[PDB]
Amino acid sequence: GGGGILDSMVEKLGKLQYSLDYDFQNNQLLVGIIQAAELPALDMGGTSDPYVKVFLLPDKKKKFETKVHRKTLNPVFNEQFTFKVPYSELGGKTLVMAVYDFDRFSKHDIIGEFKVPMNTVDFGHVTEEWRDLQSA
Repeated sequence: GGGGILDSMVEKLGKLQYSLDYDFQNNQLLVGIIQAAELPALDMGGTSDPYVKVFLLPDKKKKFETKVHRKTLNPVFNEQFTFKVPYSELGGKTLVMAVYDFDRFSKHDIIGEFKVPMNTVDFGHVTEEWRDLQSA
């Protein structure tokens, strides 16, 4: 501080709105990747090409991904994903949502991410919230 304290604050890397609900009838976790807001601008007044990867840890299965939305810092994804996992095995896992900037010719930069531990989720009601993207 003062600079040290400022440096510790959460950087403005945008926010993601998502929903989550466990379907006890079909025994699957339903995830809605709704929209992102205020993604950071690129240099020289440019915008990113955001998409979201959605997956469970420690599961090593291939991560799900939304479609890529071109040149926008405020994408509306409106996509749903399903994870076939019996409830009893869900409490030890962690749902990860990570927003990337698509590029055809170079490694895709990560914009930010956040994690939702299953043991923190309120099972029985649909979850819906905005989460600030965390650095790496």
